[PDB]
Amino acid sequence: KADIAIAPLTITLVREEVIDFSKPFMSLGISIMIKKPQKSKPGVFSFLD
Amino acid sequence: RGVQMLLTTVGAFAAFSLMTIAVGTDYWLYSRGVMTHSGLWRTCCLFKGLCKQIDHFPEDTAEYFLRAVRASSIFPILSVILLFMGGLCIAASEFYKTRHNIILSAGIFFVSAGLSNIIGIIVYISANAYSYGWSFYFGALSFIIAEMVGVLAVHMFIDRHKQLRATAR
Repeated sequence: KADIAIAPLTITLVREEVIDFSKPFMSLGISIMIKKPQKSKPGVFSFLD
Repeated sequence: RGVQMLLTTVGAFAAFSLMTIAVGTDYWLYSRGVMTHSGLWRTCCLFKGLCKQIDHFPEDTAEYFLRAVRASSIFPILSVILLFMGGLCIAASEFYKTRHNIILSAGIFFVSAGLSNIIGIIVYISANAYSYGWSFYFGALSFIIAEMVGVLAVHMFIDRHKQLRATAR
């Protein structure tokens, strides 16, 4: 149905069995998403901080 | 003598009235999402004229405990109950003063009630986080008048103790 696919499609083993792939132009991995640390209320610990 | 006792009585009455006015409404004011007044129970915005209980304590454990103390303003209510009990004890010790030792306990309870009122005022000031309502100033002035009335009451008590020590000798 198509000729060539240019999209972030994950190169897997089960997709290699049906079609081919090029070399990975963009390498990546699994990361950790957390919020930016805003100023939290220190409270009672401030007396002996 | 009796004029100082009547001044102490009307000072306790004015302090209880200003404490009731501080409990009632207009304790704090802050611009919400126009301005809005608050009296530690509900908020009233500037539609216009409606009022709603905006005293929602939920949206370390010390922050949750401070929110629980700030929930429904338990400490100034206990301070007002202790001030009412001290005023009743002063009214009971004013007429038919048979025992010469209940006045010191009533004055100690009155000063401890003022200290608890100051602690609750510190809690309600810490619960705020731009101006402030009239009832905060009224509660502060009632704390000043209550401290002055406690000084006058313990001055009358030490004068009565000196009179008793002079009559016993």
